[PDB]
Amino acid sequence: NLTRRQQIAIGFVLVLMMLLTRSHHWASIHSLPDASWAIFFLLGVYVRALWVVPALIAASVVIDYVAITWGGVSDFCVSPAYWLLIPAYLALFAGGRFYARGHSLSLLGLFRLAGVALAVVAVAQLLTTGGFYFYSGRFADPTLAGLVLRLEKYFPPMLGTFALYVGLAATVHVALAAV
Ligand code: B12
Repeated sequence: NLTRRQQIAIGFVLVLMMLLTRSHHWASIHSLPDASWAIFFLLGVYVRALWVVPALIAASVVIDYVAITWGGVSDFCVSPAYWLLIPAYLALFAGGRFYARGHSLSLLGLFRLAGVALAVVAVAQLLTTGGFYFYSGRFADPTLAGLVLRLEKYFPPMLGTFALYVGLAATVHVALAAV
């Protein structure tokens, strides 16, 4: 049972990581990769309160607006498809909620993880990569084959980012199982 103070800290940390990373889909030499997708999966795993999700979605949107208006980041990725990010975040939340159902924290538990992880990321990847492909307007003549190319391009790096964070969150949990 966390005190209201400890919760505030957690919240800020989330928002912060978003603020810092949301501008890079994958790791630079000078930059950390967007932590948003692992964050929503992790809220599925851990957090019961439901308001927390639509609250962080708020923050995601705001952080993006600022970064593009004031922070001078491309508005390339912003389009009518933008809003498909939301079900992508819910799919990541639900997928964490799933993993939690049958956990065991065993080696087969890590094998169970690697599967869910693949599955939710894929789903978000369709919604974001595919939604942006077909519905942004940036692509003159989108087709299913060009969608597959895209998917093959982005799915893997963007699963790596996810992996790095979720694994690092598992590494940080055994530090709590041993305290
Ligand atoms: C690059 C990129 C960025 C860059 C900025 C864009 C830029 N152009 O500089 C960065 C890293 C800054 C970025 C930021 C964001 N992104 Co972004 N971004 C991408 C990415 C990786 C590519 C966009 C793209 O389509 N490329 C341009 C196209 C035309 O290239 P391509 O067809 O794939 O490749 C062609 C070229 O390589 C060309 N070619 C090859 N060699 C050469 C050489 C030369 C010289 C030339 C001219 C051409 C050329 O040929 C290829 C044709 O097949 C996509 C990934 C994706 N599609 O899933 C996301 C994506 C478009 N962005 C997305 C989003 C949402 C964002 C953010 C708004 C929020 C976020 N973090 O999720 C932020 C921006 C706000 C913020 N900072 O907080 C989402 C959009 C989702 C949606 N539903 O609309 C996508 C789909 C990623 C996702 N979440 O899966 N983005």
